[PDB]
Amino acid sequence: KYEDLRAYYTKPSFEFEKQFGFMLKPWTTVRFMNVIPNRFIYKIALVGKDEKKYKDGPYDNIDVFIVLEDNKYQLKKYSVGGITKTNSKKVNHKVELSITKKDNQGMISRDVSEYMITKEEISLKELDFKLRKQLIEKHNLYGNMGSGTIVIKMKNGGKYTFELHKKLQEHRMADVIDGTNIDNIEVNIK
Ligand SMILES: [Cl-]
Ligand SMILES: [Cl-]
Ligand SMILES: [Cl-]
Repeated sequence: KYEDLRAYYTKPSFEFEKQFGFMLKPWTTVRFMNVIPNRFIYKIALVGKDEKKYKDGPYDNIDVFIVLEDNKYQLKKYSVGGITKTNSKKVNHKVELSITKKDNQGMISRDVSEYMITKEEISLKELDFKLRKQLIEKHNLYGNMGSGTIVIKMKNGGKYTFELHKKLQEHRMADVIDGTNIDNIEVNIK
């Protein structure tokens, strides 16, 4: 049942900082930012709030969190969202990650760890992806259980919720938040 999710959220990810973003002739109706950290051009789709945010550029000093999408019908490999402004100063903002899990036998277990935030501005894409990957690896998410929530709890009381039974909505992969205003992170698997 959860094979597609497990496959997607165990893909490798790539992260680069202080990149030079540029725009080319568009090759679809969605616009893209391009970065070349090494010799491979990463193409990043501009969705959600990013469509308004970036016009022709170029855009220096951006960080990117990249996951290459499966699209059988596009030869170009691309990622979606995950663009942020690079740090102005170094950040080490340690937050509590609590994990409550009710397994297929209804047994409730509770665990805790700490999650190091290193970015002033961080995409929901990166938090969603890295957290689900950690959950798959350490708590067998998408093994027997594949529903519930990840909740990023902010210092003003606000919440960003990722529902585990489906992929993060595409537009939300462009949403960015203040990494240092993250109060804690709560996972509830069922
Ligand atoms: Cl975890
Ligand atoms: Cl806040
Ligand atoms: Cl937002």
